[PDB]
Amino acid sequence: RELPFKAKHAYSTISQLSEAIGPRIAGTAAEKKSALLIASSMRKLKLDVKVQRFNIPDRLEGTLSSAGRDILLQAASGSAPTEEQGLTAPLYNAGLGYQKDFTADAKGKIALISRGDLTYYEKAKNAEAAGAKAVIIYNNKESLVPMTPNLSGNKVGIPVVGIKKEDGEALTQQKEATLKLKAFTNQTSQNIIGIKKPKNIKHPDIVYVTAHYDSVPFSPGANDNGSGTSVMLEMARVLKSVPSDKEIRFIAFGAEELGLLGSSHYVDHLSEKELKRSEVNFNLDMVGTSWEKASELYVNTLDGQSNYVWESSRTAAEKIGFDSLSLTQGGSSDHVPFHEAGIDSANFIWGDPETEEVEPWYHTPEDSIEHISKERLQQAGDLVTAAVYEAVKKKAKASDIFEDIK
Ligand SMILES: [Cl-]
Ligand SMILES: [Zn+2]
Ligand SMILES: [Zn+2]
Repeated sequence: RELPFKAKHAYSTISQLSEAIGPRIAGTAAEKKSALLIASSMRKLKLDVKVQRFNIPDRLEGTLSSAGRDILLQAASGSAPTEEQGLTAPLYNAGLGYQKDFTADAKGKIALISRGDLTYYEKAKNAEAAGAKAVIIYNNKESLVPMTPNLSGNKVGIPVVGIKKEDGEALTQQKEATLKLKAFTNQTSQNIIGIKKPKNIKHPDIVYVTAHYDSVPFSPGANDNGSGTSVMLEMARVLKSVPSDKEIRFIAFGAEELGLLGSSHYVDHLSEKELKRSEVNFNLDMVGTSWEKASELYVNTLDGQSNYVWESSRTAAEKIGFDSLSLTQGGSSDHVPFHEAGIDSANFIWGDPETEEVEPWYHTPEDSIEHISKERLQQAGDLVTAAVYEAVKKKAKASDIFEDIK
């Protein structure tokens, strides 16, 4: 059968999301505007479309200064704001943030910590235990943007922020610093669900095609993950006119970038009946990098072991002629909550054949449509669409859930 996946359509969707809208941070106006775009797209494809709203943590932002210097920061989700006048307090140097590195002198001061070795969380918990009024973590690597001190789901009682490598270096030689952090409450995000259901099958098996549509601050998020969203959407368009006894649910997950908040919410609200019908989840996340070195398509499963998604993909590979496909282990996308629920899932993503890793632009302002390979969208598309055809035709640790936690 003819499966006319058009990568140009996908490419046009990457543009709508990453240029017309731009960065789509979870909970913000641009994420909400993207949801409207995707909902609209789905309906035209003649899917039954619902929008699922869920709450997410408070949003933090603010400012840091010391002596004359204003310093761009990224606040950590789930941490504490300062009062409107702000927090001014001495700068204590904790080095790497081991409990050992905290003299009694740290009590009442802002703990300034270097990146590396410890999880950002253990840095802050160790600081708060030692009497720190707040925590600043600076990058140990070069960067265009302040690092995000991801606290991996944990709630901390003091302010925790991340800043660029150089700024933190200038900080170790200052006496004090002034932090102003305000918490935006009642934040929400949403999943956009579009269902293609067989009109006379009762309690049909459910197949999930998914991709998250939010991105990290300052990133246009063209490949992470406008690409996945885009391929998923085009696949719904091709599969629109193919007969199936399976109930197929195409979903764009929101707020993945805060710790799989969309998919977890979604899976959690599946009924026990629906869980028992759920067959398989194909998740698309980073399937368009033009990074020349990234030519191996990886199929990630939370336990590294084969399952139905893998089985279908391997088969579709042989059918289409595609040698660069590999099973491997990997969490940190929206396939993970499905796995935790018992449902065969896998996340598709490009990677370097040698070292497995992803482009250097990932999570930076350079994650732009300029680094989207139209060819690589086509390969991933043609592969996943075939795999899905094959299907429908007639607890995890913090490190497997979150991204960038140290
Ligand atoms: Cl074309
Ligand atoms: Zn992603
Ligand atoms: Zn990401």
